[PDB]
Amino acid sequence: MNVIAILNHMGVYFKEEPIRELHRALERLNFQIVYPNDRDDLLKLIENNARLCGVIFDWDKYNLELCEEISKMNENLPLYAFANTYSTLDVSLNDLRLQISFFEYALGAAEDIANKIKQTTDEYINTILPPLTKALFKYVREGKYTFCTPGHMGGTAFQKSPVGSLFYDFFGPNTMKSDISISVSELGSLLDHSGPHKEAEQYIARVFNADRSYMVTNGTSTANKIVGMYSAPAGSTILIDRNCHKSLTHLMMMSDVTPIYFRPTRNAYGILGGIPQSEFQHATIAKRVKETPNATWPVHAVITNSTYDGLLYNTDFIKKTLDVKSIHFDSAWVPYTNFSPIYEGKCGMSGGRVEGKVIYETQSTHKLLAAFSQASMIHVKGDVNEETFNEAYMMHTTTSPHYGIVASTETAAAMMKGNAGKRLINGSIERAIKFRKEIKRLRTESDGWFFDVWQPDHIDTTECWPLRSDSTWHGFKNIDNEHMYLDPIKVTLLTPGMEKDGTMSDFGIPASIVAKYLDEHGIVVEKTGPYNLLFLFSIGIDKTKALSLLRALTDFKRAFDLNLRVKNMLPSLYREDPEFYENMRIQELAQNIHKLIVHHNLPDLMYRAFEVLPTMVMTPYAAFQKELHGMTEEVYLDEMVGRINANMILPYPPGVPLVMPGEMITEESRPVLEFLQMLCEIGAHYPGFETDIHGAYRQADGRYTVKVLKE
Amino acid sequence: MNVIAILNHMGVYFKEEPIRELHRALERLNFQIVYPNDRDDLLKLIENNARLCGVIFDWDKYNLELCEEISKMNENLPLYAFANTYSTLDVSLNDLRLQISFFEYALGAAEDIANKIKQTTDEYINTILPPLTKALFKYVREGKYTFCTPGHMGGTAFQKSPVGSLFYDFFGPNTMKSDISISVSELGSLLDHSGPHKEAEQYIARVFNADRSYMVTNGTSTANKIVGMYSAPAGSTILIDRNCHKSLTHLMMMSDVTPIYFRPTRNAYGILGGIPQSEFQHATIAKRVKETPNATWPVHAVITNSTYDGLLYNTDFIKKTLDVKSIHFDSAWVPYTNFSPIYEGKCGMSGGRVEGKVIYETQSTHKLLAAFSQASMIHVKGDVNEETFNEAYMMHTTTSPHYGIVASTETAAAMMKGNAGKRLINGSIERAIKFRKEIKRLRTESDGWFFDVWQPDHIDTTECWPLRSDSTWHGFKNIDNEHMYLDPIKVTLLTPGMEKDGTMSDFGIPASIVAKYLDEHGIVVEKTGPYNLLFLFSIGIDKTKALSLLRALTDFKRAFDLNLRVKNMLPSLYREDPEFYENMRIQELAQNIHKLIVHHNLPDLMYRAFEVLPTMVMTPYAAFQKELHGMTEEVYLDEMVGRINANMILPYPPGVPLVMPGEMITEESRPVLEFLQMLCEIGAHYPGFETDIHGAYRQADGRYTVKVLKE
Amino acid sequence: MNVIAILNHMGVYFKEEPIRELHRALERLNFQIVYPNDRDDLLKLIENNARLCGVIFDWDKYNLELCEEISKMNENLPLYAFANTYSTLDVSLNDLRLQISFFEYALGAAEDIANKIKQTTDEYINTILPPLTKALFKYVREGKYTFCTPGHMGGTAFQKSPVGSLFYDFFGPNTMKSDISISVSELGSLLDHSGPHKEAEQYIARVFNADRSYMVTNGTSTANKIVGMYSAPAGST
Repeated sequence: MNVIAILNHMGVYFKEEPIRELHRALERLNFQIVYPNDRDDLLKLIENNARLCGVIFDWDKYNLELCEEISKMNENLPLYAFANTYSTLDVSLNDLRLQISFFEYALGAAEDIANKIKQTTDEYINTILPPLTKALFKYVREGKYTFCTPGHMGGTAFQKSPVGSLFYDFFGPNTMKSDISISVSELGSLLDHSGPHKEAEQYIARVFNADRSYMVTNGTSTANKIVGMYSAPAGSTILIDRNCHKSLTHLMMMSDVTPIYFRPTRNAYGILGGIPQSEFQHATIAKRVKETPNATWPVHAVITNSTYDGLLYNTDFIKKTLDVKSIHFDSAWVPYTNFSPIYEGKCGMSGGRVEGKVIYETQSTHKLLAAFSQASMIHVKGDVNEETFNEAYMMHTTTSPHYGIVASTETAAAMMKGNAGKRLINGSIERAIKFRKEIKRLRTESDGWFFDVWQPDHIDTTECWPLRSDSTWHGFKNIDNEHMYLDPIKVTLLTPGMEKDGTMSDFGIPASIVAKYLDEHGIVVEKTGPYNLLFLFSIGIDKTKALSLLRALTDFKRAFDLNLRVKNMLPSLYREDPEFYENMRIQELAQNIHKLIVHHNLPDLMYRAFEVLPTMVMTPYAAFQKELHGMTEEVYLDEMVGRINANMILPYPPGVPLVMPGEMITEESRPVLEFLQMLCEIGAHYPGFETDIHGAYRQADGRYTVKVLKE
Repeated sequence: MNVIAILNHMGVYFKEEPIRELHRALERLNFQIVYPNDRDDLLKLIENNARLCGVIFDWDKYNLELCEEISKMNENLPLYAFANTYSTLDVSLNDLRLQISFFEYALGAAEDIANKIKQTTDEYINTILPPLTKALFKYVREGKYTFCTPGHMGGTAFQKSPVGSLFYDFFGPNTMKSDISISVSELGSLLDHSGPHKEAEQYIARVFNADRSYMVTNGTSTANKIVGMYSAPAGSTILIDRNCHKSLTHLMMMSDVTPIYFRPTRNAYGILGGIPQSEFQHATIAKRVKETPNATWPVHAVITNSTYDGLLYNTDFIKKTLDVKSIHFDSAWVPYTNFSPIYEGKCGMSGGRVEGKVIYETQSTHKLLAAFSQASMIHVKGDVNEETFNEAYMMHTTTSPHYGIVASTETAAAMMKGNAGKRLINGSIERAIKFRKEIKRLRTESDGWFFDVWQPDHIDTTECWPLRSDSTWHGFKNIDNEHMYLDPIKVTLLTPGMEKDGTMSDFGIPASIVAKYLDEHGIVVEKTGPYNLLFLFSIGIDKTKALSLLRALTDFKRAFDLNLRVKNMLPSLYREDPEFYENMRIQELAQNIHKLIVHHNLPDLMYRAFEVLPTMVMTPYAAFQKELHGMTEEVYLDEMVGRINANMILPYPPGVPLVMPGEMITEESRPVLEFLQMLCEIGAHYPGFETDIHGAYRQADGRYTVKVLKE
Repeated sequence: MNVIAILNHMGVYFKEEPIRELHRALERLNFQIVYPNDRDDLLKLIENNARLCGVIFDWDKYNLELCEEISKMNENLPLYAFANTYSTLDVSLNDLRLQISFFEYALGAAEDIANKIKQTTDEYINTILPPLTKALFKYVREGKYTFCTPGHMGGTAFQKSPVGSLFYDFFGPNTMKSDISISVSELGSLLDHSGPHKEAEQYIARVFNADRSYMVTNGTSTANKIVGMYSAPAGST
């Protein structure tokens, strides 16, 4: 961060020569001096370059033109105004947050002004840095502790080895030297919540609208288990979303609780909707407590907000309606919801404290914000026992946390702080809406088929678009109004092949082929279902990546319509089986896979498998205890009716869990078995399109086995 | 790694001019050329510099002088021999592992030889790099995936923010770009054990003498919980060392198991010995199963090897003796024991497979090897259910692991691979023994008091020195022979103040004062007990740090004997309380703290508190369930007799747990209470020397509270 | 104070090329490197040059020859010893008060060792400076107070006049910027005996074998009258 912008050409030597001397003096202090041509050039320099740390300008020529715009962009950016005899302060500048230094046009003053600009740049850096990251950077620059832990000791032990020296030269001195422990006492402790760490946590809470914040260094997987072992004692009952992550069923397998499942809705595409409002009502939960054995009233409720395809709930309704004293939102896919007013009422920390309830949010800061991997946050809005929650926190946090991960968590909090965070999140939202409108325009203007967006028919406003019952774009039957909202940055593209009423088309391109093409062109699709692709427009997706995605989609359309060979169009799919894809062309492959999907009637079977539940014979805890005792055996997948499942079965598509551990398939849930058998049959035909069921094992003869409990 | 050594001055132009041309051509390829004067200069260049990647020499002048020595140092180092007409290969070179290229003395051949040296250097780098780290480096240099997770996407989202740009500029491009996920499919998956990751695990096993190896990214805490949740089902019984890390008592709090405790021994210094051999016998364990309620035969045994002060067990005796089908060694402090023959029979992976038993080792690779923090290893020698162990592995591993931590774990395995690892560990051992002998020599040659080493009277051999009953240096009463061994690199220095029979001296310096002085001089002491300091001589401690430690100890001796003021000698202790330490001198402070220790009779109380156990009223699992139900209250520390403890109480000194959750102090274990009260009384006098009992809370009036379960 | 003395010629490249790289790095950090020929040359360099702030030498070749003599000359002088594998500390070094840092003979370590030498030179300067002079120098380098007596305000009013600019260019910037008052609160007050001033007086007492010491800025002429008016009331003899 050493770029100073100098904005003028005066025409008088007594102003211009001091600026040249200042330019030379700032270059001796290792500053890069840039020279914008006018006001708009400077505004684009600031908007495009985050390492600009100062603007030098003539005050009387530019104050009324510059100060309001610069305050709207960067309110901590140091301004170096060069003043005149009759310079004054306008009343328009009183409400502006501005960092202004005043200087004079004098010969020989360049070294003093350069030192003042260097000092002010250091002040700016220390202003925008959060406390723990500031302390860590200071220690790496300054501290000289020895005889510590880690045993590499700033990376010196790496340098005594050749391969260790390659490792050191790859990562650099600052990465090794930031690998420290609590031997460095001026950074405090993560487990003690002391020193800058304590400041860090308070800082994060003030950024994220939370009463309390905890930094987790093993991901939202670990954060969910911390919250769930605090909030669910043994023998209790939890209301849990069936659209749950692997970590929540790991929590149920680890802790002796009785699960009662929220039932999500879905459409013909396999996109999961939300939990119906009737499921949050007291009578439904009381009846479900009565019908399952060994259940008391639920003490803890876990809801995934948003859904994986980007559907936000009305969390105000859940807070006023759901009569559970502990409500936990798995908010790993929406860690940005504090930083836009379009998300108000739709996140878990929105609003204020709910009386008689504690609200938890767990967020993957590394997922859709800028943090190192395994960085996560627990946000608490409500009253917890601080010592019991600290004990639950320490039973899952290591005693030697990675300080880079902690520093990245808090640096993401500092990136989202205030107007800069609002600008970043709004830029993401506007890029996502621009991409959605570009897809619709290219759908109108192209000839033949094109991709669609899963969105309302009019997206002409910047908001979370509500899912209304009178519209049929979402495909959900009898949805509640003022219930679900579409997140603008979770763009779901739809490939041809299904009609709006859930009926298959004659022409169709399965989305796996489009995903394969995009992976040939270096584009990773987050989620692929049979006719849809998910694209997350986070703060890492700039305009060039959106343009690249749009260009690759048009390239897929032209290459499909030209009917290229699979060998030249999908070379890695060709390398999957060269003697299979030697003479096949892309339209033949698309027609064949689409008619396999239509023949086996995949969307109806996928609907009916997930609209019924297997019977919970025992809890996941008891099933995992039986598995720990070795009482498991593999049976063939056709033979799993009436058998208690030991592992969780999660098919692809739709990617959400289908059978819990301890659950059994009966005649009332035979569509579960039929959908599994259909996936195993439909994946056998074409190489590169194999069956993907986590929890089922392909055998040598092509049959599939599940693992059940011995009887 | 671009340093080529050129070793000669010939005296003939037809040899010397091609070498000058080669020097110029290698400098155009960004190689640093060094010029050793003779053979020993080159040997010291290789021993001191790990980035040397090639030696250019005349073959006939230097083969018999160089090849054996270079093969004993670096078996992969590329040798560039320039050959003559009658050059030949001696029979001495047949058994040597050498990487030799042969070249000719010709004009104008410099570019071709420089390209061959560049190619051979790249081959050397790819030879010594392990597979996953190689794949990660290749992806960072080459890959161009977009629309991925993490959301910073190689650090681009960092660069859009000013504070994020400061973060990016601190860590660098390679650290951000190594933060990837399973979207990058050519590195495989950690949870699937696929791709290079699988190769990684196999690689690690071959380095660490294990049948199976698992990389853990949340530390040995998480590794212990993985192993203990696999090996201890609910309602089972575990034999567990009372000298346990708090991750193991977190495991007992999280799992419904019944603990039976191994009882360690200790001496007057508070150093813990090992578990006696009689404790591993079948009759003792059968009687202990009978005397505690709800216990079957133990299914799992956890033993901390080595102890925290560095005492290794005879693990062969434990493997042949302890009749438990699952034995787990908490080996976080000895991850280097495969790489020296002095550790054979003393680590958990030593020897071969034990029939009917599975041996686990959990190692903190970041602690005493060169890895990033939270890197840990599970080593399995025996038969496990791979699917059940994989399930228990995924219940504690995040779905988005940090790839830098995984790469550092395997890079530490590659650093320890073969003769390079043997040389690093032997260098550590020899530096530690050199330091021990230096302390003894300076003790002999100084006038007045000096520091001692806790070691045998003769350390004249490089081995793990056995603790024998006829010697009295260790202070353990009635120790078993061929049972315990002193680790040479865990140096325990002893300050004056206690006699060898456990009786206090008249003159005494408490080790807290010496630790404070060393922390003033930038030296961190790993463990401090009342008259002893622990220093770990790992691979990160080189000769300059050992010299600095020795010089700081002699400086403490002279500054103590000169009787300097606390204000000038311990400035941070002065800043703890300036009006208290204004006129106090260091000998007065040492005399006062030593006579407080002698008055309260701290070593005898600390012995008697830990030679008795509180009665286990309930398991730690049940105590934590009671705490999760809110059934806890704070009572004063004098009132905790007959009350069931909710938290673990861990005092300092000795730093090992004193009271478990669920345990109760009775009249038979009143010395536990007396030692706690003595610590709370003795810490009230001098600022900077306060009471440190984790699990007890200092109140406003100076009294201490514990948290017990309500009755 | 930026003169580092390097004392050797070893004849082995692995010890000598790191020293050349260190010499280049220290010259990048604005240090003047001098090269004494032997031990006596180094002793005369130390005795004749007060701006020498560090000695770089090989430990095994020179510890017994250098440490006692350098301790008898300058007890705070930073010594930069480069250790070998079998380097050790002699018992004759125990009573010596020495500032020794230990370094290794490695290629590419020059920038880090140069940064350590720069930090150690800063520590040495902070050690030998007294507290109020340290605070005054820190304020002149760092402080940015405004609207404060004296009216020239660090020499600001001087540069607005031609003869004032002659005065400023004669005495220099640090002479003006040190002309401050009690509006700078982190320097303390002379009349209140507060802050570094109090430390200063205590410091002077320790140096001058006095129970109490006072600083007079108007000479012994004024000091005599302070003492006499305290000690002689009216009508006394």
